Amino acid sequence: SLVTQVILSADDELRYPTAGELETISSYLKTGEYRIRLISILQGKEQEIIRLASKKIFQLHPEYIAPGGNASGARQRALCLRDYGWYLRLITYAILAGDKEPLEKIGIIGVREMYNSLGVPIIGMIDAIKCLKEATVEVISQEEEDFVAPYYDYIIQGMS
Amino acid sequence: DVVNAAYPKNIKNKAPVISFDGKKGVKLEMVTLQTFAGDDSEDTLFDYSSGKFMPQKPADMGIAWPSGDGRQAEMKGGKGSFNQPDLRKYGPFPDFLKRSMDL
Amino acid sequence: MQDAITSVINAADVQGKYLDANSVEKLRGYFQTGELRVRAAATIAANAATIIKEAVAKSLLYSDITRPGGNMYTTRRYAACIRDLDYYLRYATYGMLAGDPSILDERVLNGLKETYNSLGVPIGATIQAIQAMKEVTGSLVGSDAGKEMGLYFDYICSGLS
Amino acid sequence: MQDAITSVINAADVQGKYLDANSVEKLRGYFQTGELRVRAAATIAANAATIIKEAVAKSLLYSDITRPGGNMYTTRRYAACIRDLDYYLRYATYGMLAGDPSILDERVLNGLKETYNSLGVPIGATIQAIQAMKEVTGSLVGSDAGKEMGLYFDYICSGLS
Amino acid sequence: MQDAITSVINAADVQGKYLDANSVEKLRGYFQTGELRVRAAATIAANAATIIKEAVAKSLLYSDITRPGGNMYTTRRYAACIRDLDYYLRYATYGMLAGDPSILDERVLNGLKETYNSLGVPIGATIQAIQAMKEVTGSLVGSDAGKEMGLYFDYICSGLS
Amino acid sequence: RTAYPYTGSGYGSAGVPYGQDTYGYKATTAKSITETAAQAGVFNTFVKLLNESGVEKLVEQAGPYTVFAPTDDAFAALLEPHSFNKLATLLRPENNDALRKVLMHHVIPGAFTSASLMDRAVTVKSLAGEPISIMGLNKLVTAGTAKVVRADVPCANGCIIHAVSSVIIPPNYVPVPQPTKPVFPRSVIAEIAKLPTPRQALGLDP
Amino acid sequence: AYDMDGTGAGSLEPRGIKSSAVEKDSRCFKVTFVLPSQSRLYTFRELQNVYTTKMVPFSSWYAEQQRIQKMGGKILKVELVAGGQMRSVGNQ
Amino acid sequence: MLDAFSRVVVNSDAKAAYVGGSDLQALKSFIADGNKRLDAVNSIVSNASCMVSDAVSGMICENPGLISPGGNCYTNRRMAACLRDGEIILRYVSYALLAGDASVLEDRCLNGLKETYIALGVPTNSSIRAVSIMKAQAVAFITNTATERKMSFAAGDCTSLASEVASYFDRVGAAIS
Amino acid sequence: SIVTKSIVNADAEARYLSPGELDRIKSFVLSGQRRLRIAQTLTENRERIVKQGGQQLFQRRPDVVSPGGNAYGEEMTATCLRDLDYYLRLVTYGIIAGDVTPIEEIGLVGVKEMYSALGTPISGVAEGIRCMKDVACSLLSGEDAAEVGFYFDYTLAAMQ
Amino acid sequence: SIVTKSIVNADAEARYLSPGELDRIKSFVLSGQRRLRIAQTLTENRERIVKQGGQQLFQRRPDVVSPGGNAYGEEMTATCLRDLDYYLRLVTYGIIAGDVTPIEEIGLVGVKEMYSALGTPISGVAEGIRCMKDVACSLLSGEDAAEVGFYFDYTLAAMQ
Ligand SMILES: *C(=C)C1=C(C)[C@@H](Cc2[nH]c(/C=C3N=C(/C=C4\NC(=O)[C@H](C)[C@H]4CC)C(C)=C\3CCC(=O)O)c(CCC(=O)O)c2C)NC1=O
Ligand SMILES: *[C@H](C)[C@H]1/C(=C/C2=NC(=C\c3[nH]c(C[C@H]4NC(=O)C(C=C)=C4C)c(C)c3CCC(=O)O)/C(CCC(=O)O)=C2C)NC(=O)[C@@H]1C
Ligand SMILES: *[C@H](C)[C@H]1/C(=C/C2=NC(=C\c3[nH]c(C[C@H]4NC(=O)C(C=C)=C4C)c(C)c3CCC(=O)O)/C(CCC(=O)O)=C2C)NC(=O)[C@@H]1C
Ligand SMILES: *[C@H](C)[C@H]1/C(=C/C2=NC(=C\c3[nH]c(C[C@H]4NC(=O)C(C=C)=C4C)c(C)c3CCC(=O)O)/C(CCC(=O)O)=C2C)NC(=O)[C@@H]1C
Ligand SMILES: CCC1=C(C)/C(=C/C2=NC(=C\c3[nH]c(/C=C4\NC(=O)[C@H](C)[C@H]4CC)c(C)c3CCC(=O)O)/C(CCC(=O)O)=C2C)NC1=O
Ligand SMILES: CCC1=C(C)/C(=C/C2=NC(=C\c3[nH]c(/C=C4\NC(=O)[C@H](C)[C@H]4CC)c(C)c3CCC(=O)O)/C(CCC(=O)O)=C2C)NC1=O
Ligand SMILES: CCC1=C(C)/C(=C/C2=NC(=C\c3[nH]c(/C=C4\NC(=O)[C@H](C)[C@H]4CC)c(C)c3CCC(=O)O)/C(CCC(=O)O)=C2C)NC1=O
Ligand SMILES: CCC1=C(C)/C(=C/C2=NC(=C\c3[nH]c(/C=C4\NC(=O)[C@H](C)[C@H]4CC)c(C)c3CCC(=O)O)/C(CCC(=O)O)=C2C)NC1=O
Ligand SMILES: CCC1=C(C)/C(=C/C2=NC(=C\c3[nH]c(/C=C4\NC(=O)[C@H](C)[C@H]4CC)c(C)c3CCC(=O)O)/C(CCC(=O)O)=C2C)NC1=O
Repeated sequence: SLVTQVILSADDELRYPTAGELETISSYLKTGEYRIRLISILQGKEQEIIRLASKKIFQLHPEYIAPGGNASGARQRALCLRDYGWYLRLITYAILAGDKEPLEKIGIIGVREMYNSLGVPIIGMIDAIKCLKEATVEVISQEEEDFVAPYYDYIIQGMS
Repeated sequence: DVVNAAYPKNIKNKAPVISFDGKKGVKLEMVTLQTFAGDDSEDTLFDYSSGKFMPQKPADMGIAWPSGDGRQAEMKGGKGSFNQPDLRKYGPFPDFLKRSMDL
Repeated sequence: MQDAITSVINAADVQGKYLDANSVEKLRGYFQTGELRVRAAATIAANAATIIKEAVAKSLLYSDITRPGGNMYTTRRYAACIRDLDYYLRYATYGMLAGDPSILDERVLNGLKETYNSLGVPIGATIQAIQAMKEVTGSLVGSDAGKEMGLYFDYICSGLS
Repeated sequence: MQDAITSVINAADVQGKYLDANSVEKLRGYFQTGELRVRAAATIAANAATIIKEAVAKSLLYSDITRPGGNMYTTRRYAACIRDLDYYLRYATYGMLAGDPSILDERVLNGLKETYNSLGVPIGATIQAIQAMKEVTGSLVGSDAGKEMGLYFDYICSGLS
Repeated sequence: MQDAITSVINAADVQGKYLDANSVEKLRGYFQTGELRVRAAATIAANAATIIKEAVAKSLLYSDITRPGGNMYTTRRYAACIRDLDYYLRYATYGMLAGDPSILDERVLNGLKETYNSLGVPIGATIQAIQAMKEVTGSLVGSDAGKEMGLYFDYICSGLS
Repeated sequence: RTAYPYTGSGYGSAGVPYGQDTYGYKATTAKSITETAAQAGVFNTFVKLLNESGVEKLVEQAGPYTVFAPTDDAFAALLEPHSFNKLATLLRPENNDALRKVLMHHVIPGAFTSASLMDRAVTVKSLAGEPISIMGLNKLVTAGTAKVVRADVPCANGCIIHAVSSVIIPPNYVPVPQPTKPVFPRSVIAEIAKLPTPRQALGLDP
Repeated sequence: AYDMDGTGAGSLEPRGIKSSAVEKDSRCFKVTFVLPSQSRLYTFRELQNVYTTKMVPFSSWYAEQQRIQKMGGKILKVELVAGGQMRSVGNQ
Repeated sequence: MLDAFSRVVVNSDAKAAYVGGSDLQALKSFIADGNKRLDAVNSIVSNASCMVSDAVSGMICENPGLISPGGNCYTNRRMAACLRDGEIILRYVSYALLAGDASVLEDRCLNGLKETYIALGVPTNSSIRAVSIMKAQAVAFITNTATERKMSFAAGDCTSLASEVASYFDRVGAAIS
Repeated sequence: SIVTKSIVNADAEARYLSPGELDRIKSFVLSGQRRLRIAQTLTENRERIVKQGGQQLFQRRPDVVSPGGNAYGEEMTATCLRDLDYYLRLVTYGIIAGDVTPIEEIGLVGVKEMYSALGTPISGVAEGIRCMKDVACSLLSGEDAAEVGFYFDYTLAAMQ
Repeated sequence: SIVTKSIVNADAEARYLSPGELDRIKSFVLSGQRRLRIAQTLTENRERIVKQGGQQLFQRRPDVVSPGGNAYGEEMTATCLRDLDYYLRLVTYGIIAGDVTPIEEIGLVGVKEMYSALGTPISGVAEGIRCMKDVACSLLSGEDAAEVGFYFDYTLAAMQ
């Protein structure tokens, strides 16, 4: 989370948190419930969104769905929606703890070697998350989707 | 249960203790004659403690560190929508490491 | 090294669940006390040297550990104390902000009681110093904030015991 | 760190005697299989990533170690596995060339099972990964070469147990 | 790491009292032998290689630890001995000057017998070597100086046992 | 092929790894003094008396000690008609004062294993402050009036633990008197009459 | 010289590890610990054993023990193998 | 012996004066009658050299088959072991009299004594005679009604300590029956 | 400032700035209007904040101004107030920078070496800044006094 | 002492002691008769060396004893002289050890942390030791006053 980054970043200098950092905790905690209210909106639309993600990741990339591709077959596609479910679940964690570590300690750190040992094309997974961010805009209004927009494209930046 | 309304507050008076003091009268007495008691109960009516008091430690979480990660053992609420099952299951593990899930 | 939000996420995350309404009660509960913890950590940063000076004068510079032969006699040994007490008042401040004592046993408690036994540092006088340091910390930050900062002091005293 | 020739020279030297007929008898036995080991180590170098991808997908790719909570959950933890399995397939290749498993316990086995218990890594799933990795290695190098490369895999599995 | 003066000051300081007549009484006893210890440490520095050459040839030169299979066979293993015996003759010289064997267990004895058991070094042959080395050291420095230097040799032999 | 083989690798090696198990510097596995005794299940009064008396902090320390912890049969053997005179007074709850020295007489600075006492008689003072003579002759060791039962127990900080058959009382230890009555002289004229006058000291009077 | 010259907060050399070690200290511990790197997955360096047991001096045990937990290490056991306790003079 | 009353630790560097986290409430409460208990154990262990020799010779002169050859107390190793075991039993009641509870007696002295005495052929019907003499001996000494020896105690009462120590001796005597 | 060390933090880590870092640069610049008002209050109150600052300092520490004190006489007392004008100026920098980074490398790094080398009691100058803090927070509302006082007590912490 | 650090010097260098080291252990032990006489003079002059030591200390630093000073009242002034009795004792150790090694690890290592943490002016206690030095060197001849004073000024140097 954000307080953890301040306690850590202040701990390697052997000092208490300064004036600016205590702002960064205080301002983060005052915007508390709005992340809490937002994640309940997204949890009610996880079956909403991943159905829309499978819309365009496969019409864009029929290579993976076709016989021979990695996602060919039922059970391969079955977990395919599961990876969207874990990613969307991770983003609800990142939207709450207002930073990137739950998207980075999980999911991002070492993701390429995971997929490369699986056969999933790592470029295709970048479009999958970009597809997932494209899908979240429809079930979300303009007020709060740019609140969740910077959490998506960090994942794309992490995967390249 | 307190079922002794047969025994009031005159239970253990022990009326027949009798001391003759020679050939004269029997000198009857009702001395109560308590036991070698001790009344074995814990957490009595007061505290009886000056502070000298920091005794509290958490329970051992195995190999990780205490309370750091009892995360496998938690009440929790929701699962997700797709969630493919496990199909090999390899034992329930126990503790996760000097480690956490947020690496 | 987890805060209250990290621990809530994790228990959401080790089992793989989403963030359900009952789990958020502590969080909607942690954000409510977010204003109290910063002001508590504010004054403790200001009066760090004053709090440690008050604790040692109130607990142990009054018993023959301070005199020759006691565990705190030489100036190197005395200077190690206020260096040592600074960590307890500092790391307890971190636990008060993070709302989770995971940082204490991660960075303070492990190998601590096993280290004092090596040096021969009296664990009895150490806890009473922290108890006295907990008593002065409730003076500054108030009652409930002292209840919060005090909740991590005895966590150190419990594990260090 | 001794090969078959180093171990033969050591035992013949440790008694202070020359290389008699029995010492050279084993050395001739090692030189006969010298042609087999290089081709075995040849194809294993080529299909290093393919062998590890086959083992994890065949042993622990789908069972619960991978699902949240188990372990390989996080991408750092998953990436540590194929890094970790690479050493077993690599050091086993060294034992197959040297003809002596001394390099394994020298550089792999010592402090290994004591390390996985610290991290909490499941030794049960680890050995089955190496067993599955041993099964695919017999596919590439053939039967007898698989018998040679397989002879050092279970040596790792035995000591790691 | 305390000499006779450091040990006298420590015991007189650990009770918080001054250096009374008994503390200075031992200190005067140490200063009387100050002239003897330097000349003892003088000749031992000169004949360091000669003393070790005399001890090994008199105790364990031709025994079957020297032959193949024995604990001292290879040239690396033989060279480790005279390197190893040099410390015993050297650190014993330090104890003879400091007048206190605290430096031995601080820097030699701790983890020593636990180390030889790891390597498989024979403690039995080690102590005579030191006993034979103690015997030649009494030759050079004289009788009473040999009594002083000899008093720390068997201290090593006792703890190393 | 020689029996006492060795450790190491490469050429000049006997086929045994370094340190017999590939570890040069082995992490220890012993516990400290007081919970090596707690696991033994025989030093129960000893570890409890240490915890109550505050001596247990002293033998927590990392200094190489040679504890002579008596098994509780030794403590159960404190019901001598003789030894009960000089030791029963410590059962009173105010006399923790002497209980620390009497327990501190069982701690010896240094690591004296029984093998290090091959027909050797060496004395030493405790951490209580008074000398004690450890004597090892004919495969039977002694520590004052100990008659050691179990040889040695390896402990954490290179410390040793020997099981003794009795409790060693310090040499110049006098038993604390029982709690008494502060008595005061009833009269004052029975005491002026008890003092010899100067005229008495010179023999001028009877 | 020693690490306690007068340095504390607000002093010219940066606020850092301050050990209570005397002049040329001769006390050293025997420690045991595991310390996972937690940085190999974006650096891709070779791997080294993380379970070590070694003798650290008293002059720099505190810095090392303060750092072993910095990177998530766990300390399994430490002892004071060489040196005395409560010793005023003689740690040098 | 010395765990039977808890003491207080007043000096520093202890870990129990400060981070004791307790005071032992079950054993402070036993110095509330502690001098009367300590006189009672002193009444036993100043006569424990004579109580065991009188009681073992008491069951010899009532059942004379034990010192007959073929009996279980004829040889010198068995006669020395029979005088040792009554002395050990009289010590362990004197622990349990001192500590005020029988929990020391039942595991260190009575746990596995009936299986031992049938594994050695010890007559269990005669050994319960040997503790009933010591049951009758100890209530004479604690109440100061011994015929040949008195001791100068304070002025008071020591019943409900005599019946406390008589409740330990049959607790021995049924654990071997 | 918060802008420069949120950069050099993400600079060292070989990465860009997270939402946690960019939603606070954003949150800080919208805070910039309110910061200049706060610093504008202390800017032309230095006559009272300093002179009343040295007011309570001498009443609480008469030793430093008494004969033998470091700030004794007409000369040193003028410099005695000069340093308070310095530290009051640096607090105006920290309020506008949103951090004690200006106060860090000016007047705080190695401050004990200077004042120890000048013979000045460093505890005495710490008492002076505390007296200025009560005058400063008495000039502002509660929402502002939690900031202007907030930078003084950091200077109090580093100055001892 | 000179014996213990001449050893640990040659200890670290993997060598024995040179003539330069062994002709000084030799030269020091013949000096040992004269050292005990010097320490014997300061041993039973602590009544005058301390009490006259605090004599000039208060006349030169009346602030520390005045109301508000650290050593104010009957209580602190007793402890005010207690520390001088400490440092006078350590100088007797340094004279007999022939070095400030006893004074180094007792009363010098980390001394600024203690006195700063006690609120005591460390410069004030340095003034106290200097006042003791003039009393001590006034009790001995010129050949001795070059030693007894020699250990005080080392304590003066490390105490600031
Ligand atoms: C042989 C057939 C035979 C005996 C031998 C003798 C043994 C015996 N004694 C008792 C009763 C007591 N024994 C006591 C012991 C002692 N009295 C002393 O004064 C000394 C110190 C000590 C002996 C060395 C005591 C105090 C009693 C109680 C009676 C009294 O007040 O003296 C019994 C048991 C009798 C019973 O249970 O009623 C036996 C068997 N008696 C023999 O008949
Ligand atoms: C039966 C249980 C006994 C028994 C009883 C007899 N007692 C006889 C006479 C007697 N008894 C007492 C004691 C008793 N009488 C009292 O007045 C008092 C109290 C003051 C007591 C305790 C006395 C004093 C006497 C008189 C003796 C005398 O004459 O000197 C007795 C004789 C017949 C009778 O008098 O009733 C009997 C049978 N005697 C036994 O043999 C059994 C065991
Ligand atoms: C009981 C079987 C006796 C008896 C006992 C009483 N003793 C009383 C007081 C008392 N007892 C002792 C000795 C005891 N206390 C100790 O600390 C030690 C060991 C060192 C021993 C052996 C002392 C010192 C005292 C106090 C002396 C005094 O104040 O007079 C006592 C009265 C106090 C109470 O009841 O708590 C009693 C009744 N007296 C008897 O008559 C029976 C035979
Ligand atoms: C004498 C009153 C008895 C009797 C005694 C014998 N006991 C023999 C051996 C024995 N006794 C015990 C129990 C004792 N030892 C303990 O450690 C404790 C409690 C802590 C108790 C009560 C044991 C364990 C043993 C066996 C080991 C040993 O020799 O100590 C014994 C020797 C048997 C033989 O050699 O044939 C005898 C004679 N036996 C009797 O007939 C009277 C009634
Ligand atoms: C929390 C972070 C996290 C992730 C993401 C994760 C992924 C993951 N994906 C896998 C497989 C797979 N994943 C895919 C994925 C895809 N095919 C497509 O066309 C798509 C673009 C994509 C899905 C959206 C396929 C086809 C396989 C099966 C490959 C095989 O085994 O043949 C496997 C092997 C076992 C399994 O399916 O559970 C893992 C562990 N583990 C983790 O811990
Ligand atoms: C050359 C000899 C050698 C080996 C073998 C070795 C292992 C080793 N494995 C490690 C971790 C690990 N190892 C695994 C492995 C697994 N998880 C599973 O479920 C499977 C059963 C298994 C894969 C087969 C994981 C997940 C970690 C990360 C643990 C963590 O982050 O807590 C670590 C911690 C540091 C790091 O990876 O950077 C070491 C040192 N080191 C060596 O020097
Ligand atoms: C951040 C978690 C953490 C802690 C707590 C810690 C403690 C720690 N305390 C130490 C010493 C010490 N600690 C004390 C403390 C005390 N003496 C007393 O009488 C009091 C009871 C107590 C003060 C409250 C003393 C006197 C020493 C010096 C011991 C010596 O020189 O032998 C040392 C030895 C090295 C050094 O100080 O440089 C360490 C490593 N290290 C850590 O990483
Ligand atoms: C921006 C950060 C900063 C500071 C703080 C600073 C301080 C500073 N203070 C000085 C002097 C001084 N400072 C004092 C101060 C005091 N006397 C007391 O009694 C009080 C406790 C205290 C003031 C509250 C005195 C008396 C002098 C003159 C000392 C002398 O003449 O020897 C001097 C030397 C003369 C000068 O150039 O002004 C400097 C450089 N410089 C800086 O750049
Ligand atoms: C052997 C090396 C050594 C030293 C030096 C030492 C000092 C020392 N000085 C103390 C107090 C003190 N020291 C002073 C000293 C002074 N007040 C003044 O005005 C003067 C400038 C100065 C004396 C010349 C005062 C006033 C106290 C009590 C402070 C208080 O009560 O808050 C205390 C706390 C109380 C005690 O236990 O005595 C210690 C430990 N300990 C050591 O082991």
